[PDB]
Amino acid sequence: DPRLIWPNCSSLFTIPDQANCGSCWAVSTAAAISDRLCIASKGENQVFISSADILSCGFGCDGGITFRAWEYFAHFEAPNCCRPYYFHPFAQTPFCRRKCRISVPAIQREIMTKGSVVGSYDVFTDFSHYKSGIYRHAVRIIGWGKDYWLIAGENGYFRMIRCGIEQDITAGD
Amino acid sequence: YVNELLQYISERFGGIPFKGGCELYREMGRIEQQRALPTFMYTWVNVDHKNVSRNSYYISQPTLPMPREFYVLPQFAPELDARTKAIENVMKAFASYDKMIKTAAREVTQIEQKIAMASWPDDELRNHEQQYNPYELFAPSEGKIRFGKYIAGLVSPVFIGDVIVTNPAYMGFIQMNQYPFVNYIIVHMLFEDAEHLGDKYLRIADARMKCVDTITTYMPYGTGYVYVNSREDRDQVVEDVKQQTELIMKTFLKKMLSTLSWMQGESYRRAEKKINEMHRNYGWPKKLFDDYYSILEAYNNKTDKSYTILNILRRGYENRESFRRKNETADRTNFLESPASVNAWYAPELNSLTLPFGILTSPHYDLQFPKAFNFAGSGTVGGHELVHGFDDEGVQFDYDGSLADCSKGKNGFKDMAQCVVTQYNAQCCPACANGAHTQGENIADLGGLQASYNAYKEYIKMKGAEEMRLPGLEKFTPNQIFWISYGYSWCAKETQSSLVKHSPNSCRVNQVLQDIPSFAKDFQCALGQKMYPPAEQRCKVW
Amino acid sequence: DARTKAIENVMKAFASDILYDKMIKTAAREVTQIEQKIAMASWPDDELRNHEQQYNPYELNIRFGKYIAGLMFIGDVIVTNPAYMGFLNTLFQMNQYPFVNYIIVHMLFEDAEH
Repeated sequence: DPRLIWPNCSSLFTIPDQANCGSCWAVSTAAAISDRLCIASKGENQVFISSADILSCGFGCDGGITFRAWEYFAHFEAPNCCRPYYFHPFAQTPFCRRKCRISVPAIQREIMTKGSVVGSYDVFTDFSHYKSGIYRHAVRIIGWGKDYWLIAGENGYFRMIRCGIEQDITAGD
Repeated sequence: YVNELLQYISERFGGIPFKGGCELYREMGRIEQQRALPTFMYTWVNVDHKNVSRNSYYISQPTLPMPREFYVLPQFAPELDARTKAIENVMKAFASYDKMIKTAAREVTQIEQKIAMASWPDDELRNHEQQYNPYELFAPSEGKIRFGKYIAGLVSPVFIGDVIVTNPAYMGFIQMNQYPFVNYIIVHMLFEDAEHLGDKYLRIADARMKCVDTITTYMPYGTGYVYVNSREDRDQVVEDVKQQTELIMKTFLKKMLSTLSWMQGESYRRAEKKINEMHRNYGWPKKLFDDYYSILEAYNNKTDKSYTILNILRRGYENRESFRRKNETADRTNFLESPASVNAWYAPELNSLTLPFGILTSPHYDLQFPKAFNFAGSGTVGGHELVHGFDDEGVQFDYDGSLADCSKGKNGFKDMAQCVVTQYNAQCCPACANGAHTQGENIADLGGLQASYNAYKEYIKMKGAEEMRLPGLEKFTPNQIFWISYGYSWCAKETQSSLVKHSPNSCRVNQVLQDIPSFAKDFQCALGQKMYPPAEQRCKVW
Repeated sequence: DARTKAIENVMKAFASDILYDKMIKTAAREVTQIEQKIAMASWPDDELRNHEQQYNPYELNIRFGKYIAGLMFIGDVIVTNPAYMGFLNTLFQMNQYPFVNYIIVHMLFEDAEH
């Protein structure tokens, strides 16, 4: 678990903020980018970044591309952050607005070195039927346990055994 | 009690010199709720016009900085240059390129025109019956290109609740044209927040006076409560003015069908009743005097001397207060404005007659003064306003607040008004003041005063003793001094620049004095004189 | 309302020919308040002097159909009332019924004596 590894930061412990949106992968990519950025000084600079802003800045709520989101680099209506989500937790797509408003073995190895990352999948209805435990037949991975991988439903978390769940990740910076 | 902070505010868009297509409103809504700075909409929010049990939005055209749509008839616009200079901040703000700045100044005008030529000049803005257009984001989305995304600028909302685009004239609308907006908008924001800027630009504009007044329209009830529950015995003046007004309103009712001409039987009975079911309010709200509960009304307003942030905050409140009012239920004891402005008001949207303690005072009034006065002052203004609820505006809203065209009689009414029209139209003050425009308030000039006289008559006759000429001067009459006092209220040396920049006073006195021949007589002076006309003696509209 | 009365009376005198004796008494109010909209957005006169203004050009605002065909790479059609020629755009399959309702009654009203 990365929460026990680094308790300083409080980014991992989060959920989504978009009742009717199709940018789940984008929101997960922004959350995973903040988790990988926390490894820099072990969470010393544990701050959030425009997630929803950068997402819009697929067709927003009609497909996704984690890889593209990572290459693009180079909370629910929170006043703390400069830019926040646009979905008052059957919706419209938002435009750009840069105006601060006030190999499973190699995968686990890279996940233990860098940190959490995005995890593309088919996203079937079976997953929704699941509640807790080693569930089986987009989201981001957290860590591993006993063998299965963690993801974030079951109070945010939703672990699965190790439909292209471990298939679709790369890196960049 | 410089620029950087609000600079970030400005840099919340991008500025003039040298982008994906922004929801100009979102910018607006922000700027409104954060500064109370109306552009692309003045939007006051309250009681529905014609289904009232509720509240609503009145999204509407702005009210232009340059007073009057004067974006049509003479080219007397140097705001061009009250603009360049008052926008020269930048190359003193953060820069070092004028040609831009100029052309863009001309432009922030040229749009302005392209607005005024699409609002409704007041003449058309009588018959609210056609203002009223209930729409909900469903229908605008069908009507236009953003409303929804706007309204977040203004606490679970009532987006669905009946909103009204009073003026469904929105002229429907690019690089060199889009950002002209953001210019204009920012032109404006800074244009009336230069104060917080460095002491330099404030130039382009008494200490306690200006200050307390800013308050006097911002945290209204505060200063009110201070005044009232500070300096006088509420019970006393309130209990007087109760019966005083009541006298007026009464005899005013007596000015009814029985009195009146252009009216008719049932039109009477109704409008009569409109009075009958109509409300008072004096000084304090019904609240304001377990003495905190006012400090509940104005509760939220954080206090921290621990001014830039201050003002901005306080405006944030004044309006935020205005709108937390939105989603609760509609009353009919609305206190429009801060009970220290010396004027009544009567919001025919709902129906109400509130008068401010701040008027329960000098020349408008006093406790132990001759009654000629306490009818010419508090008395007058009482009536002076009350009239409205029979103007060609009052007719619209019923007794209870709705649209049923209360009264045919109309034709009579308008025709008779045309007398008033010409009257003001042929007697110039300066060297004019065309009448057709100000008709309405002009009529009330008469109505109120007419009543307040007829009352004072009645009252004094009931005793028959007050006459008792005045010590400072025997010469005058227990009666004349009435007119003298009324026409003393408006004693106002309007300096002449201000005169050329309601109606102009000297007119109001002279004219509306003509038309009450009762005067012409009771002031001893021969008739055939340029205060009193012959047989068409008086545009007897009351 | 005189305009009203006359409108309904035109389409009435029309109703002589059959080649529903009340609904006219609605179509009337329709086209009337249509007048009212047109006017209440159109431009009154005096303000028709800023030739400076009424010149903004447009070539090839939204709701348009060729419609030039119905008159007979064109130059820039110039539109003398951004205000007006917008206001049509906010005023547009049901529409056809009361909107064509108007153009008839108008065209009719043209040559009554004939």
